[PDB]
Amino acid sequence: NYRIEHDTMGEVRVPAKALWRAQTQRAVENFPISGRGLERTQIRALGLLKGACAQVNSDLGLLAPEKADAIIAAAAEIADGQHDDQFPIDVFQTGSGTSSNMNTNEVIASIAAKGGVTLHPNDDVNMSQSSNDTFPTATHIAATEAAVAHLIPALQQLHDALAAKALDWHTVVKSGRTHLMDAVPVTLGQEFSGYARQIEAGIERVRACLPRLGELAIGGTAVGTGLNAPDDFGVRVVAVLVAQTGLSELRTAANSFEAQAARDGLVEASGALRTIAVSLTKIANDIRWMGSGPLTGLAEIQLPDLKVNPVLPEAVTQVAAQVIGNDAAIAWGGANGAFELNVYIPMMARNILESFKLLTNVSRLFAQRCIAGLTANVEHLRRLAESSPSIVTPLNSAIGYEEAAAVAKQALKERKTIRQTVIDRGLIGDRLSIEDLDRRLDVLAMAKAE
Amino acid sequence: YRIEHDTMGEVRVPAKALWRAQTQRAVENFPISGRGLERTQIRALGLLKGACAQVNSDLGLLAPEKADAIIAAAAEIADGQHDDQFPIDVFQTGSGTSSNMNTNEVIASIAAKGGVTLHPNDDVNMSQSSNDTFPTATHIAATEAAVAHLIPALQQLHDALAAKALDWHTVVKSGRTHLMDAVPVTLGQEFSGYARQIEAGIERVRACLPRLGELAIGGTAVGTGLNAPDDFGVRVVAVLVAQTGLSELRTAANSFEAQAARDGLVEASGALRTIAVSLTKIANDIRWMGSGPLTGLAEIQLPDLQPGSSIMPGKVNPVLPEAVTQVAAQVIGNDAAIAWGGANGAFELNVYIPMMARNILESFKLLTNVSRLFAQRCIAGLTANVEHLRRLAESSPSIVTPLNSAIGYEEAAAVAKQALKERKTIRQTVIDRGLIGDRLSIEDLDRRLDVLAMAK
Amino acid sequence: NYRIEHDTMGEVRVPAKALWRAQTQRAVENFPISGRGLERTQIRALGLLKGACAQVNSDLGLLAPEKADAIIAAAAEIADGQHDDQFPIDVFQTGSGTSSNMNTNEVIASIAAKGGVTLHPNDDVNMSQSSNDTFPTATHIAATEAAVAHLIPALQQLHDALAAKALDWHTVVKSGRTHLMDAVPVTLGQEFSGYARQIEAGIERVRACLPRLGELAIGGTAVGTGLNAPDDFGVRVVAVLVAQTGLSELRTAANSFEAQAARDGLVEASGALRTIAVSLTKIANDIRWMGSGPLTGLAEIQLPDLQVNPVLPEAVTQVAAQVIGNDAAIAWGGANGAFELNVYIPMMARNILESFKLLTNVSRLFAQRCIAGLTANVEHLRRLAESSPSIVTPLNSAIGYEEAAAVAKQALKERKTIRQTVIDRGLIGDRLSIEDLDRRLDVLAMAKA
Amino acid sequence: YRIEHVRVPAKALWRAQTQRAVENFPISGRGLERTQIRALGLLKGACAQVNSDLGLLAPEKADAIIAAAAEIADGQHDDQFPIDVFQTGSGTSSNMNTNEVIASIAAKGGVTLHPNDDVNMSQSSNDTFPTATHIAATEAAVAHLIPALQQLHDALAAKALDWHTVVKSGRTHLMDAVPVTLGQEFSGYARQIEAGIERVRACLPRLGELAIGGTAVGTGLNAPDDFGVRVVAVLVAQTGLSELRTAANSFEAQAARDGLVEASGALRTIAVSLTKIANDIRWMGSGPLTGLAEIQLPDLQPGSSIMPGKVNPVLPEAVTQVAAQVIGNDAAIAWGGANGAFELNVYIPMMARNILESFKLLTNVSRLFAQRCIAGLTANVEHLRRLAESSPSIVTPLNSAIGYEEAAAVAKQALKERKTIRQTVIDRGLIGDRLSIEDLDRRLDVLAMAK
Repeated sequence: NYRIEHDTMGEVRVPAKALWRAQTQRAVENFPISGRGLERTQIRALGLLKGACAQVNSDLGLLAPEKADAIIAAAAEIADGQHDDQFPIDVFQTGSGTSSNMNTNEVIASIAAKGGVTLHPNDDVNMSQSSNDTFPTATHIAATEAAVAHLIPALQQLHDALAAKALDWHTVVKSGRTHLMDAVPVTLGQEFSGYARQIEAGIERVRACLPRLGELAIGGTAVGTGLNAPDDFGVRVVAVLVAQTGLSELRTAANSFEAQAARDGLVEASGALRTIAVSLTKIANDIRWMGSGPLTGLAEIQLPDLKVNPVLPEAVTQVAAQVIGNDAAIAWGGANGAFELNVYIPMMARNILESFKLLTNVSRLFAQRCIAGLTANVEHLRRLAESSPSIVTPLNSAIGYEEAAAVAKQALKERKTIRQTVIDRGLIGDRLSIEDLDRRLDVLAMAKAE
Repeated sequence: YRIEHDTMGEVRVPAKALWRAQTQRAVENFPISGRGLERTQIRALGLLKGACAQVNSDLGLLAPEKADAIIAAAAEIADGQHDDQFPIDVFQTGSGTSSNMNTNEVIASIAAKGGVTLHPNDDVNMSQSSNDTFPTATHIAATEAAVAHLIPALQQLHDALAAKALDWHTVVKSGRTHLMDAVPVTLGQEFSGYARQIEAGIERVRACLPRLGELAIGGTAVGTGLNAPDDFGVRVVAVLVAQTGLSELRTAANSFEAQAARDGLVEASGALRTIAVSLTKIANDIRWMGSGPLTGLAEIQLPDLQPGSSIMPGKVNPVLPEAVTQVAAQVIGNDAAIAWGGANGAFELNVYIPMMARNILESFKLLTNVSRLFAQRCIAGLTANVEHLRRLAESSPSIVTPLNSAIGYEEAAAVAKQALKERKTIRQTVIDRGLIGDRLSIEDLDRRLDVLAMAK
Repeated sequence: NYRIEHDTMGEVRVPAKALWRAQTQRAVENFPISGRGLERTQIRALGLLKGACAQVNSDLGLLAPEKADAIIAAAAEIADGQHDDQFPIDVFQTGSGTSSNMNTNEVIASIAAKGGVTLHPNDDVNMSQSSNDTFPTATHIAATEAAVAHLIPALQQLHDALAAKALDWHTVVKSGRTHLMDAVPVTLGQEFSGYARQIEAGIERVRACLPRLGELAIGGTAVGTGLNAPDDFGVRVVAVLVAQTGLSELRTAANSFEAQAARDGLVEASGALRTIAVSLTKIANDIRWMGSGPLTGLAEIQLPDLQVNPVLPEAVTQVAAQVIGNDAAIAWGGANGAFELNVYIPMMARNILESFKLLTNVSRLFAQRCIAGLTANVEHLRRLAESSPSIVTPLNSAIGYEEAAAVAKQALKERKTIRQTVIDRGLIGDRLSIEDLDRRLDVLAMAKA
Repeated sequence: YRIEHVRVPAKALWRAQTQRAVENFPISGRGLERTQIRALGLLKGACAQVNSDLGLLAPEKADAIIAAAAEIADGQHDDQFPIDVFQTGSGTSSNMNTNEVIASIAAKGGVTLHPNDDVNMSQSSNDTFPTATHIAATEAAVAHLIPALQQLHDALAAKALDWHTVVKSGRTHLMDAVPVTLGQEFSGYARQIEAGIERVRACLPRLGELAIGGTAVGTGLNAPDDFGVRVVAVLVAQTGLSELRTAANSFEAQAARDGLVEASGALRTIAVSLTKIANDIRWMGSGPLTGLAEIQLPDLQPGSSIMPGKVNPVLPEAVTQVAAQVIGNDAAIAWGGANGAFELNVYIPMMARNILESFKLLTNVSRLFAQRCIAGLTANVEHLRRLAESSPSIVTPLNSAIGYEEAAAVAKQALKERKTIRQTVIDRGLIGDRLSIEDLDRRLDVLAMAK
């Protein structure tokens, strides 16, 4: 079953029950590429932004109250997720997001028609707007919400789990490893204090990009000049959005031309996500190597079972690879704007929103189902600390580097302890007493735990 | 929702679900992306399980009634009848063990409906490991995507560009180097260049097939083939080749390399990334040639596909070139993810397979679909502004050089300067300056300024 | 021809005139890979750091004044660039930079020997140090100096050149272009205000990474515990470095383990550089397209002649490609640390310092030799503004989008102006007077400058 | 010191146009590499030869160019190319640099040459610079990289053979797995390198395509119609590089650099394989006492300035750092490759720098890795076999004799008492009528399990 709809290019056959109209149906036929459309968070931001625009147009007396009420009601239904099946357009559509903007306009007009209100998708639902300012605004609203309300709390949860282990394992001495080779002692707590700082630095990196990620193009209309919008449209809409979302990070753009010609805020934010992926790869790799074996590996810690494969470190490192790939796609799209508009917005939006979701979800899972339940093999870790030939290092000031190197070489060759080799080489005397040797070779004291 | 009793405890599974306890545990363990295996991956897993059951039956290791049940169930999966029965996230255990168990459980639940009891591990996973099966299904899917879908889509795009190269063989225009006016070319010569880039793309995909088609099946847990028949891999591949017609599928040259690394996926992604680079150039040139109507280059007219703007009435945009360049960006990004996963294998197993499979199979799908749309909805309907193109070519200071031997460097530069000033052709400027005479006839001038001859 | 030197692995033949010793010579033979060694800025930071360590060891009474004076004098000579030919080790060496650290120790010992002072490269010149804290410290000193003293001033120069054009061309009306297609009017000044903001945002992005790029590992020694160093070594050395360089951005690391196990500060900083490269690509591309033709292109502006091919926009876009490549190498190395040490430091250092240098140098050249001298084709730009059928857009509130679309389509088909098509379609009346039509279709007023 | 033409250094063989490019592009401070300069010399000599053959260039002028160009190709004037890599995107500046240096060399021999009219006869920079880039890249692949990879392959294959029976436990997900041999693992690494050589050989049909003869836009205007085929014939005869050919399509050959992007993909895959091989080797060599200690790498230098006697896996570290650089260079190459416009891709100097560096780094590090690391590796045979014989993963073949429950009990006790599975079976008194000592040694034969 089908019905006839029309646009300025002509008549289009639209499925009888569909709430979208002619322009969405053209886009369905023009872009069957990935088979995936906008995400729930994108549809929510478009619905929120359409409702805020109707409210401001109503406040400025440009749109009749009956029409504004119809738009606001329909836009609220869309934002709440009651019509996600009415957004069938592929991500890989026209680069401005024109087709998804018209999808929102057409669906609102159809919802309002059911309520007995006639709205023109362009003249009423899109009053004072363009896709050029609306689609990147909805993208930056979704990205800012993902960063502030989801990713930062997830990272804070992971930071707190790592910090709890840094405290619990403060004196769990082990051998440090540099270049994968036996080094001087460290504590498992000190290593986890390093992982915790990497995550805290990640939170700082996300926060540092919010002044530009939260910049919205709304009000710039077609090219940034604000033509066909009231001069204070942007400031008024952003105030409505801040009041409704509670996201004080949302702001009008510093420059209305930069806000539409470029998507540099998304490139910057993806760089912060890419850095988080890089830190997470190091943390997850160290954790699966510490849990490796038991017989053929390091067997330093035991990971919670979900013979235990390190499944959450594998999920983490796979997510990090995806974030790195997504980051390359975002920068490629970001560089290729032309004149008044960057036309890679739907692709850049897919990738940045995906990177926020993956990092948010895998960070919470890693914290709760892997980090929280880790157990240390305390006796084995102490034995490893004591067996490194590099424990000879604190003797450098007493016997010199060259003699200390001869001690380590001989201890390994003769299968003797460093302490015994120092004694055997006749190094005990005025420069090093037996009591000093024993103080210097104490592995926990050698870790200099705070 | 029905309740299933496992070795650890109790677990609730949706009533209409054909998966069982192990899949439901993986659903609860990995809520990361909310996206599971794609249709092509599910099909390849179904194909592989059917071929394994066939070989276990042939070798007398599996009872014929059990083998027939697996084959019938696996054919339903390969036919795309159960794409809603694979709920596990892409971001799972790196070997793809969870998706391998999902396939075994779904097959057992399908066979149970037919009144045959199957053990997911002992029967459906007989002679197999996930470490050899999941990368095998990935390489089957990738080989099928290359041979049966991408190469024909690129061939369609090549033929559309080559048709324009022929139709516009004599459509002379000015060349552009560094974006500046250059000596004449034809639009057909430019489109012959684009057709060659796509032909080279097909050659690049064909070049990776000897290694993309290598399958790990039979190598079991670490590549040694322990707990599998010694000829399990050769027999399974022979069945797969006979059923699918994919002659590129083969047992791996080295069973350890085939599980420790996924270098064939990295190589194939390189070919897709080069195609994305070529398509970026072709699409960018096309949208620039179609720019306007009055403030751009206006060399060609693209077919109108939809209204261009919600605010600027009557505007129409190059939407298919934009979809092509956005797909290319995605392929470049997917390619970086694939290489990252490929480098980070350890010892006997590379544990980035589900992420690498997602990315390479998506790149194949996006390129296939956008190349066909680009050919059909854009290239096929392009029209050239022939008179405009020839007039610019005939007005170019770049074509004064053949006058030098008749009127001199200084007068040819004066002709070039006046033509630009009066917006006239070089030919009319020569006539206006009264240069036609004994030294230069009108016939000699038209030979010297023959722009189509200059394009060769 | 050669002399014998030794280390804990044995005797090594070293060129007779070379100031380096056994361990540098082993590294010369182990790593002939790229044929390129440390840059002048890296050798300067290593020399500065070695001198600061000797000063603090002397202040704490751990190193005799004669030996400390000899190290400080030799380290100053190295920092000033008097011995760069004595640093022959490849960039692609052991991942901690052990070989370049021993190169600095050995060269200082040889310089001091000429002055009659015997120094042991490990026991004296490397007292309280490790390559694990020294090489990333020297890298982060060089990177912070590159950002603060070179890149930010270069970007400010480019910002000021772009801003000057935004002001000079404030009312130079032209047609906006979206999707490469005719759009509504803009001014050339407005577009350049956009480019200027991209560069200002780039400066903000660099400044935002300085709290972590300026973090130094110095004092953490082998693994971050500070073993074999005084407990306040790092704080004391950083104070000396801040006093000598004037770089208040240099600080002790928040966590000594993170500072050696990872190089996330360099990954973060490279992300800022990559974003600058992305902005520069857009600016340079718009500028070469505006100068394209003349006959076959847009012919909006004239670029200054230097070799007119847009040679500086080509240099800019090539540098941006290199920064994007370098950024991928840096992130790859950054992710692959293990346990107490990330062993990709010499590769990450090469790439980040190169990205800072290329962006600094190409930004100054682009500002001075391209942007400053641009000239606008004012009459042609006005004609372009007036010819876009999208100038029908301000009539949407009077005649509606659908009728405005019919106007644009008819004006293009009949080769008529939008004004004439509105008149011809009989749209003048109560909803639109001729005086309103003329106010709405004025292209400069339409740009809302 | 300085000479005027603009001031040019006295000992410089370049002239005014090169000096202007020096002043115009102070960006990186690095110019053309030796291989690029050589390819430009080869190309200019071959062009002069063909112009002479076709009677377009006087023999005295042609002989002067050929002699000068051979000096450049022989690497006698690598200090005469001062122009930055980051120059005009066509490489016009470096093309003029070559023409001016040739004219200054010929002037010393008493022959006057016009850099443009004689040395650049029948040419454009738009066809010559990418031609010299593809010659250099083809030579780097065929004459240097493939032989270096073959050396590395042969070193890994020698270890695959020497350690054919060195049984050890496999590792999957970093966890204990069924037995393998160190020779089987090294056979996998050798295959990765052999597949790397196949990948490089697969890109040669397109890497070797040359634009020469296409002139400014690919039409061949102002060149003889057979200029390209004649120049390539001379280049192939002189160099022996049979992979060099005229391009399939003259427009694609100048509008795009897709052959460089394809070749960089092959180098990036080699970097990915080398990362896996080098990481496994440094992990197998980890220790001496807190790591895996499966193998011993040859000592190449003292490991630490502070930890005495420590020795590190420096060659694997150089290999993984080169791989990171190749990945980065590959992203820069693809970026440049996509951004051509109409008749010319203007990212050639940047793409050439990156691809030629990737070839050089991979060549040099593969030879060092083979010679200074792989060749001298030693296996800890007894340690490897003891761990394999103590693995719970080898109890599965006991199931048919003693049952799943008793085999798991054997596995649990072996781990508890740090004994082999064999000794644990004997200690639990499982040897009898059901299971003889001969049957037990057949069931627990770890080398047979590795097949």
